[PDB]
Parts: sequence; structure tokens; C-alpha cells
Amino acid sequence: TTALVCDNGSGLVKAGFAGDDAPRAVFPSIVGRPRHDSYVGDEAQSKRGILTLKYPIEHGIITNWDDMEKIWHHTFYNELRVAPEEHPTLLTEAPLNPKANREKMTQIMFETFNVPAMYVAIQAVLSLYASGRTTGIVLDSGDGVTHNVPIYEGYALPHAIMRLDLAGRDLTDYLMKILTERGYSFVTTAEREIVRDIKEKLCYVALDFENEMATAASSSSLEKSYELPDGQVITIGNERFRCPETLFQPSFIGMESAGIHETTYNSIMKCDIDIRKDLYANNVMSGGTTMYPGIADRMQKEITALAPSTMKIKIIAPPERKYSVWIGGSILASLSTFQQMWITKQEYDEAGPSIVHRKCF
Amino acid sequence: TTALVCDNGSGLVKAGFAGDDAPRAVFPSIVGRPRHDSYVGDEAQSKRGILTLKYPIEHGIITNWDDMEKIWHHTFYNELRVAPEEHPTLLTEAPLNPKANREKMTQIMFETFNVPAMYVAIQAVLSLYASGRTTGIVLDSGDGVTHNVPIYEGYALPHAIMRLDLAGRDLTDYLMKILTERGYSFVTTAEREIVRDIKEKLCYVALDFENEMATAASSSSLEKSYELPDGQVITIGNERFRCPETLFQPSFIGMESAGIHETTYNSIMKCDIDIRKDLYANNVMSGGTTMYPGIADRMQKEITALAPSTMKIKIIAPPERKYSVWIGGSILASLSTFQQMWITKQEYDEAGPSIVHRKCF
Ligand SMILES: Nc1ncnc2c1ncn2[C@@H]1O[C@H](COP(=O)(O)OP(=O)(O)OP(=O)(O)O)[C@@H](O)[C@H]1O
Ligand SMILES: Nc1ncnc2c1ncn2[C@@H]1O[C@H](COP(=O)(O)OP(=O)(O)OP(=O)(O)O)[C@@H](O)[C@H]1O
Ligand SMILES: C/C1=C/C(=O)O[C@@H]2C[C@@H](CC[C@H](C)/C=C\C=C/CC1)O[C@@](O)([C@@H]1CSC(=O)N1)C2
Ligand SMILES: C/C1=C/C(=O)O[C@@H]2C[C@@H](CC[C@H](C)/C=C\C=C/CC1)O[C@@](O)([C@@H]1CSC(=O)N1)C2
Ligand SMILES: [Mg+2]
Ligand SMILES: [Mg+2]
Ligand SMILES: [Mg+2]
Ligand SMILES: [Mg+2]
Repeated sequence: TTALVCDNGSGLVKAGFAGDDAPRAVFPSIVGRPRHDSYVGDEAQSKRGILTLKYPIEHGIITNWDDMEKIWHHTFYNELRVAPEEHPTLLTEAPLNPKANREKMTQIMFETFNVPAMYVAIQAVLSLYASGRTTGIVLDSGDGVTHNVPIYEGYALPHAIMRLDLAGRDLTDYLMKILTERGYSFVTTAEREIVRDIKEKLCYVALDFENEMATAASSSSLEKSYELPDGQVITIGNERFRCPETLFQPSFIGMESAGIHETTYNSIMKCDIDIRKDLYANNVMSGGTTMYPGIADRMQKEITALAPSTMKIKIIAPPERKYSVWIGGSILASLSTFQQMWITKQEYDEAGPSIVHRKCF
Repeated sequence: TTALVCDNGSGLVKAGFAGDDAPRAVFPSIVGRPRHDSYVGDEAQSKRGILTLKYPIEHGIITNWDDMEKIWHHTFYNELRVAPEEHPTLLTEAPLNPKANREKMTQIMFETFNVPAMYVAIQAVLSLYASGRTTGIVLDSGDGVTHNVPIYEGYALPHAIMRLDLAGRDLTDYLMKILTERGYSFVTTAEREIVRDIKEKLCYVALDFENEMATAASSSSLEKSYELPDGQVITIGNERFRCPETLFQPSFIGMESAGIHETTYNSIMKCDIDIRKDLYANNVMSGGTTMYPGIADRMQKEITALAPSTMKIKIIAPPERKYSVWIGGSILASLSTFQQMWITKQEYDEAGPSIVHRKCF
């Protein structure tokens, strides 16, 4: 009778119960199989030694359905320890998820896990809701994808969504590369996990990119120390802000794309004149890769440079924004008016999987 | 871009545009065909002379689909003069309408009249909404059927709906019968229309049934005069309140059913204890046959006799209650939140007619 909320990301699954303010289970979105029997999440991780690890979700889209069933089987029976036939399930999807994927998702829930009711919601919409608004533009930068999504009264505007395949995992690889400028090798998937850790702990977004580079090459006060697992210590300086600077200048990594400040602006510009002003004042950050200190001040300054000079620009960057999608679905799944909007097994029996596209809002 | 609202009753079609406070077209729900080429509504009526008249809706349910298409064709092209491919259409249905009927209704709208979007709503729910409430019990007595419908937050409670096949048309026939106690014959479908007219103009609900009969047989002050079309005049006395008294005592007409005060009570009693009190305080009358003067005071007194003696009983009987279903749909179709709940042609293409049962609320 409690609803389950499951948020499937490229990197992490966040799953739990509606009514909570945090996912009970967060675990790597991976399936592992013997190098020449399958393991999931945290499982797969303890034995990575003798497995090939596969990610079933790439850039926010489900591409391996057999593995995804195993992530879902693990989520219900091992992580949450519930019987799925007893619980309405809310699932999340990427903006612009293909219609065919969303139907396949519905079919699996109903025919393989026998849920009484499910729903599929766009991630960025749930994060807007978790901030208390129904109109806004969300910047959702996770592990695999970054999406700008303008939303008006609860409804995502498909023609103005921007997709940038440049996310947290790319920033980790770019940190690996530049650290092997001050002499370090990382290269293995294990050492990659170490650099991911450094990234999350030491990196930050510089208020002015150049001046910051001038500073780091004039005093040792930006260097920080970091202990590796083998005991050895490493020093990190200018790499701390150069790594995330990539989101503002993708040419750092050889991509020809606009940075996250320009896609935000361009997405606002694909909207009707009569709401632009509401979008400028309600930019919401969401996802793990928006956690860098300085990123929200940085965003404010860049978007004010591009927008008409009299526009009121406000960046909202809540402290819980790494889980905001999940918390959004926790709130939504608890509303009594949401209860009539679940897709029930009866509705699916009578109409089949394409029922899933009548969102009801 | 304006929505159409069409309310199909056993006797009258009420049709018009969302945003209005009254149906532009009210006309008899009849199809006429040459006694040995088809005519509708008011049409069929001017030539009844050489046609057989058929009612395609009986006791609120559509039973002749070919005729019903002609009522709908006439509604769009002759009465409202619009192109149906250009307008979302809201249709109404009886409580407990079979699933199969509602699908057939959807299929015709989409495949024969090519509407962009439609919706099918339960009549009694729209009348509740027109009174400004989302919780209440509606007594809807029309020409062909009477329905008691308890509704909690906008949703009709199917297991407590009561259906009584005793409505305005039966009261007309019973008035014909008792008038041929003071010497008058009516018998033909034309004279039936005359008695219907007398019914609507002269009849009323007595506050105490017996005392009223005692009164009419003690002074000529209750008789009223009525001019027939051929010039002759008729006198009506005790028949004025005996006719509608039938709704309270169906044995007047040989039926073994409970009266409208008992089905109301029984329907309230099939509900959960924790809302009964809200239903007792929000009884809404709706439909042509609730127009009799005195009926709402009458209802108050009868339901107070049956309910627990400390209950607060309130009867709401708005002046516009003969059109309240239509006005309900006029309001609903205008809400911006309703706009995402239309069934679109795309949704119907992908899922077919059984899409219609995902009500969204
Ligand atoms: N404090 C932090 N600073 C910078 N990055 C971080 C921080 N915390 C987590 N991240 C990064 O956020 C990413 C995980 O984020 P998230 O759970 O939002 O993504 P996801 O939903 O799995 O993937 P996606 O939305 O791309 O499909 C990882 O790359 C992780 O390193
Ligand atoms: N003032 C009135 N007093 C008594 N009865 C009336 C009055 N006005 C209309 N009626 C009756 O109301 C009936 C028409 O009501 P209405 O339009 O609500 O029914 P309907 O929707 O066609 O049919 P139903 O809901 O049974 O399918 C007719 O029987 C008509 O005689
Ligand atoms: C605390 C934590 C955060 C996280 O987000 O992990 C996701 C999950 C993960 C799966 C692969 C590795 C082997 C496995 C184990 C597990 C652990 C927990 C990881 O690979 C990412 O690391 C990629 C690689 S490098 C990067 O930047 N994203 C992001
Ligand atoms: C002003 C009006 C109200 C009405 O409700 O009519 C509906 C429609 C109607 C159809 C049959 C007759 C021949 C046709 C013509 C038309 C006219 C308009 C009628 O037959 C009813 O009369 C029945 C018969 S007797 C009664 O009580 N209900 C109710
Ligand atoms: Mg995500
Ligand atoms: Mg990879
Ligand atoms: Mg009616
Ligand atoms: Mg008849």
C-alpha cells in the first residue's frame, strides 16, 4: 500500500519508499557476469575481480533489457525486500526517452514483476516538484548525461529540451588525463574509482576561470593533499577547478558543443516569449555533477552575460539536489490526487503497454 | 479550440460550448423515419405526422447506435454549426454505463466524426461540480432514469450507486391515467405531450401527503385551470401533487421499489462510515424531474426521518438544476488542468478505444 519510488540512473540506482525524504538504497547501476550466474550493484563490485561489469543504462537510456530486469529484481527482493505485486511502483525516465522504451518498461513491470500499478515520470519534472514549483527550467547533470528541460505548469516542453552527452563520468576521465601532467598514472577501472573520489572531494568551480589559473601559479594556497588507498599521497592544485571547468568549455575535452550556460540559454530561447521570464527566474540545478562548490554562482554570472540585461536570473541549487529526482517522486507518489493517475493492471490488460503515454498531466 | 459539451439524455440533448453558462441547443432526443430519409430533434417533431419516432437512448443508455450517430451528426452540423475535427468534445454518460458502450462511443467520435480529443464524464459528477463541491451524493432524476450517486473527492462510488427506472416520463403517463378519473381521455403521443406540459406547469410536491389530500377535498383553492390547444379548458386539483408523489411512493404505479428518499438513504448506507456525514450534508438535486416546487423540503423531511436523529441533513437544489450536468461539463472543459486529460487522437490511435477508461481522476 506504500508506493515504491525507483530512480534509474546511468551510474546509481536510488530506490525507496514514498513518504521518505531519502532513498533507502543507492547502489551502482551495474551487472557483473563471470569473466569467461550474475551479480548486481554492490555485489558485482565486491567481486569485480573475476567479473566483466556492464552498465545497462547509457546516457540515461536503458539499452540492455535483460540486465535491467536483474537490476530491478535486485532492487525489489534484495535491496528493498518487498514483494512487488503488493506495491504501486513509480519509475523515472530520461527526457526524450523513446516511446518504445517506455512501453517495454511498462510491459516488464506488469508481466514480469506483476506490480498492481506503476507510473513513469520524467526525472527533471520530479526535481522541479521537489523544489516546490511547477514552472522552471532544470539543469540535470548526472553521471552519463546532462539535460536542460524547460517545464511549464508541470509539463516538460519537448521541443526545447537540450541533451549534452557530457557528464560526471567524462569529468572523471578528464581528471585522469590531466593528473598525468603532474606525473601520476591512473588507468584501470579501479584507479578511475579513485579519481572519481578525488573529483567529488576536491574539485570546485572557479568564479572567474582565468584569474584562478593566475592564482594557482602564484601560491601554494590552492593545493590540497589526498591519501591513496596504498598509503602514498598525491597533490592536486589547478586540476581542482580545471576539471569541472569542462562543463563550461567542452573544447577542454575535444567536443565542439556549447557549454551548460549556453544550452541553458538556448533552451530558454526555444520557448514562447511569454514564459521566458519565468524560466530565467527559476533555473533549478539537479543531479550529482551539479554538486561542485561555486557552480551556482558561476551559472548566475554566465547566464546574466547572455540574457537581456534587464532580466531577473535566479539559480536554485538545493542542498539535497543529488537525490532531488528521487525525493520529487517520493512527494508525487504520496499525493492523494496522484492516486487516480497510477496505471493499474486492469488498464494495462485492456489497452496494453501503450497506455503508459496517457500521463494525465 | 473551444471545447464542445454534449449531454445526451433519454428525453433531451443539451449541447453547446464550454465557457457558456447554458446549452445553446436543447432538443428532443429522437430520430424519425417515414412511416413505411431520416429526421432528427425538432425536425422529426414538425413532421411526426408521417414518421415513426424512435428514442435511441433508454433509461440513460444508448441502445441504437445508428440513430445515435444521426443525433450526433445533427448536433454538430445543424445545431451547433461547427466542424467536429476542429473541436475537443466532452460527452456525458449514465452512472454504471457498460464499458462496451463507452468504448463504442469513443470509436464513433474518433472514426466517424474525426474529433481531435474527447472525454466522457459521468453526468452526476458534473452536476456535483457545478454546485462547487467534490464530495456529495447526487439525486439525478431525468426523463428516463433516476440515479443516486455518492461521490467522494470527484470520484463516483460504483458499489453504492442506485438506479431507479422511474422518471419524468412515467410521471407523465401516470398523470394521463389519473386525469381519466375526472373524465378526460388522453391517449395519443400528441396528447401525452399535452399532459407533460400540464405536469411541468401545475404539479408540485406536498409537504405532508395526507393532509394535502384532506385539503383538496375541502375547498376549491387548490384547483387550477388549464387551456388545451383546441380551446377547451380543463381543471386539475389533487392530481397536481398526486402525480409527483409517485417518486416517494412507487406503489402508486404498481412498482415494488423503494421511493427516492429510501434509495438516497440506502445509497448513503453502502458507503464507509467515515464519509456518510459528508453525504448527508451534501445531497444535490439534479435533472428535470427534481424541478417540482416543494421537492427539496419534502426530501429534507424524509431523509431526516430515516437518518440517525443527530445528523445534519442539507438538500441543495440550485435554480439551474435542469441544466446542471451540462453546466458542470462547461466548467470542467474550461479548466487548464483538464487540458491534459482529454483523450487525444494520438492516444486513441496507439491504444484504441479502451483508452477511454483511464479517466485521470
Ligand atoms: N560532490 C560531487 N561533486 C562532483 N560530482 C559528484 C559529486 N557527488 C556525486 N558526483 C557525481 O555525480 C554522478 C552521479 O550522479 P547521479 O546519481 O545524479 O547520476 P545518475 O542518475 O546515475 O546518471 P544520469 O542522470 O546521467 O543518468 C557521478 O559522476 C558522481 O561522481
Ligand atoms: N418544471 C418541471 N417540473 C417537473 N418535471 C419537469 C419540469 N421540467 C422538465 N421536467 C421533466 O424533466 C424531464 C427532462 O429532464 P432531463 O433533460 O433532466 O432528462 P434527460 O437527461 O433527457 O433524461 P435522463 O437523465 O433520464 O436520461 C422531462 O420528463 C420533463 O418533463
Ligand atoms: C560512491 C559511488 C558513486 C558513483 O556514482 O558510482 C557510479 C557507479 C560506478 C560503477 C562502476 C564501479 C567499478 C563500481 C562500484 C561502485 C561504487 C560506488 C560508487 O561507476 C561510476 O563510478 C562511473 C565510473 S567513474 C565515474 O565518475 N562514474 C559512477
Ligand atoms: C419541451 C419538451 C420537453 C421534453 O422533455 O421532451 C422529451 C422529448 C420528447 C420526444 C417526443 C415528442 C413526440 C416530441 C417532441 C418534442 C418536444 C419538446 C419537448 O418526449 C418526452 O416529452 C417524453 C414523452 S412525455 C414525457 O414526459 N417525456 C420528453
Ligand atoms: Mg539521473
Ligand atoms: Mg564507460
Ligand atoms: Mg440526463
Ligand atoms: Mg415510451
